Amino acid sequence: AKFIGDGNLIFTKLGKGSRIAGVFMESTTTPWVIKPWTDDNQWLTDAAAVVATLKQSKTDGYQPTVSDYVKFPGIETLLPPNAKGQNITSTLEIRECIGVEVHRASGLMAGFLFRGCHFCKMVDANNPSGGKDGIITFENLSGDWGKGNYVIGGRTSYGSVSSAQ
Amino acid sequence: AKFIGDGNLIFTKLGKGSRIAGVFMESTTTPWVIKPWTDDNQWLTDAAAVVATLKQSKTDGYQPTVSDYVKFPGIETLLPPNAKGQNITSTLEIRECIGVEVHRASGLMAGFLFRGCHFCKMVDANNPSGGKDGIITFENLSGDWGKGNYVIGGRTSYGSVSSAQFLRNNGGFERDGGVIGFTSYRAGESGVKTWQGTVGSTTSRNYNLQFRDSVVIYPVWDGFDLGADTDMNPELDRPGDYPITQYPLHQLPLNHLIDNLLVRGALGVGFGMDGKGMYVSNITVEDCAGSGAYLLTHESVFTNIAIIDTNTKDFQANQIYISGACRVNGL
Amino acid sequence: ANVVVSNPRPIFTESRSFKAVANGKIYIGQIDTDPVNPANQIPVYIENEDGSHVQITQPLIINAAGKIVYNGQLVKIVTVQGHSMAIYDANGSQVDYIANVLKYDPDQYSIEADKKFKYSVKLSDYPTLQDAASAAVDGLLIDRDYNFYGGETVDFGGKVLTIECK
Repeated sequence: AKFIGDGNLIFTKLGKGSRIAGVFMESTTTPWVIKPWTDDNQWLTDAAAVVATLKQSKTDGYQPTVSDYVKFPGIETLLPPNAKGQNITSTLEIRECIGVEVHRASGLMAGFLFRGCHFCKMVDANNPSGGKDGIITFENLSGDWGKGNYVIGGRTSYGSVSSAQ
Repeated sequence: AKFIGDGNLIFTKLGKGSRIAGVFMESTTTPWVIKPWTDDNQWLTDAAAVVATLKQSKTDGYQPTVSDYVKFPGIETLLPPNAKGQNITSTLEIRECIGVEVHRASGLMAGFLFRGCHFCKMVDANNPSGGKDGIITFENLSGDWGKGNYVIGGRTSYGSVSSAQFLRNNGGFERDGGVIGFTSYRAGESGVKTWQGTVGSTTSRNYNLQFRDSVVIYPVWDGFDLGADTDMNPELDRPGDYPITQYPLHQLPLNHLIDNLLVRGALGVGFGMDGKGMYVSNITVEDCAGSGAYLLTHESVFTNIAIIDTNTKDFQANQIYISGACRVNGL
Repeated sequence: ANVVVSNPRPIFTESRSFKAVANGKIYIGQIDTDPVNPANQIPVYIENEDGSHVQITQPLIINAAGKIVYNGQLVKIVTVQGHSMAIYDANGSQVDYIANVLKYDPDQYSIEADKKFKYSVKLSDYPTLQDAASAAVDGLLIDRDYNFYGGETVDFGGKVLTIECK
């Protein structure tokens, strides 16, 4: 069954051999997403055309990024303030743990993160649609520096930021 | 434990995130198989020699194909009636489900057919032996165009048809679907195949699939058949596709993502594709009895191509052939 | 647990008087349909706590205590599906009609517990991995440390096992 919500859901201090499988991440609020491309799979370099395709969807687009403001001039001003800069992403975290492997990540407007984690990975996929937060992200920004932290297999689509980091 | 039988064992109404693991599929009857290779794992190109290896087994060969009759002339007449027209495959069909991923697919005379499915994968298949029905078969002829149908990890062996076959799969702008990290052995058509033109009532043409880090060892024909506009519909309308007036024959904007592909052991041509606007890179075809590539493409770019020791039995007239006008940077 | 029947011992009484139904018949059949018809009417089984099911005639006999009786003894009657119960008195008049009778009660619990649960043996319930290996019929769980030496063989008996090491 789906994990519904927004923002992180932390699981602290798990020992080695933890498994999570078949997880789906759905956002309870449908955000505004932009699509700066066509159905010919070619970019829209006109900023007004990106705003014209502005819609509330949980797929087929990704939430506005500060990087798109630089790339397409005047896109920021045209977009409403409630339709840009938002983070509505159903996100998960494992905090200060060993041996936690996440298998078969799915969702729509989804993300996964880790903090303080060693020996921790993302394996397989159902092809999740990424949101504002990174699809696979590692921190040790509380904790101390990683090791054994890798990514193998699967793939992802969308995202407003890097899908592995 | 196994699932024994022939025909389709139909699984319906399986929700998101469902797993099928450890599956084995075995047919009740033992079908006839032919081995068109030596004991050094080359080829037998003599029809009588392939007939001499005729036996009832589910391994060390695959069932007589219609393509084998064309490939080896006069083989069909020599073969007995019972070894021809076979449909003996133990098939587990997942019909119209989403999130059903078949893990650790094995079997003898096995097939897995995903009908009308979307976002269903074949994840780490462990040495299956194919049959008349393909091991990895995405049939999206029934239902809407397939998207999210992938082969991620694993390998396949044998088969009397394509081991990885895509029927009516459009990945859209996402470029979903494809074959990554795969090894295919002895497909009776082509190891990894996007089907040529319109086959069936609706189109079987494939668009926007990603093929990287894939290996096809010993295909009968092409190892990677990435065409979709070969020998079908020379007439004015091409169903489920752009007209021949809009784009000439052997030209379509398929826009497959083509990098790091390896073909070895091909009896016929090792690589073939058609299309226009295609960008192809890192293709190495070596140690093939037939030609390295027959490229039916026009206005396509082929970069870092190595055709070494192909057409060593001289079925064809060249190591590489390009019918159209293409731009080849490096050879 | 939290599951309990309305009558701790099944007893049937007249609609507007508290007196047991004497020489009544009970027709057990498919839910939300009259069990009078033989087509709707279903065969009823005596559930033995041993783990056996035996088939008896479809109507149940009501004694003078208002309780179910078959073979001159109090029996525990079960069906293979959700059933409807229709209480009839000695004049054949319909005292009560219950369209839905469904219960989860697994008692016996020899046949039932195989089908409704999964089995995994925990290493903590055995002193050695060898004992937990032979006691693993499906799952195996390693929740604690195990010592071993050069040349120590553990046998699973040819059983197919999904092993989970934590």
